[PDB]
Amino acid sequence: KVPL
Amino acid sequence: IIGGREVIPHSRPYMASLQRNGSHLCGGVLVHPKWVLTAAHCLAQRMAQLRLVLGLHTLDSPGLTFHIKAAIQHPRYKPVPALENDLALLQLDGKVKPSRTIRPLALPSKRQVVAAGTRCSMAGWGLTHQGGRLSRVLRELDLQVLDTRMCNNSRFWNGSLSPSMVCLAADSKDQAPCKGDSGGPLVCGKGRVLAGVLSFSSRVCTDIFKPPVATAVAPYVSWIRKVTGRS
Repeated sequence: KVPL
Repeated sequence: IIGGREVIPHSRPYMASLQRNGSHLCGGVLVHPKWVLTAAHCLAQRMAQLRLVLGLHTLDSPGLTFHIKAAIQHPRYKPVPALENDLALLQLDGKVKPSRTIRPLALPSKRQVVAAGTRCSMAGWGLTHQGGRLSRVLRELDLQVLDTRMCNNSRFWNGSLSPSMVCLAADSKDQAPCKGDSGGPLVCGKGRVLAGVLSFSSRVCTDIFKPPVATAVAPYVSWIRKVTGRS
């Protein structure tokens, strides 16, 4: 998960 | 937003831009005259230098600017790898009088369910190309809600999307919210209703095996209420  | 279209100037009066020294970081939605709901992961930051700008279309232009008196993270917020409960409520150091260009988006009922198939949109000033730069202008994208069992498929989110998360798809291979777009409000249905807040993707914005995902508002309406003091 790359948080935006 | 990669592959979106420019909004009609000021057609989405509830948009906030959370910025650090006039540099834009995330969107946010205005859910009350003194509160903007954004994503918690946006706030991993030195608050002194943070500002909320309201009423914007072009990103470098004045707009109404506010200091933040308190940043309240969801109590059960977990950052990456969890990234759970990715909401935070930002308090304005003033109070908004609604106008034509600045106005709050209402909360959904707590019982609201965002069913798969729901037609939604999502505005943001984020990146318009992988590796690229933020948008000069507020843009938007159409998003359909996908089925969670199906986003949890091993090739996609591989099991890790919880009931509170809304999984999303563009019409095309090549359209996706992107760096700078989190905190942006997902609005759904004919009556353009607050439904979610963008949270995360994978590193490549358009990665088809990692659809963008937002946090449903409905299950957190209660807390939003307690925190903002109203009912």
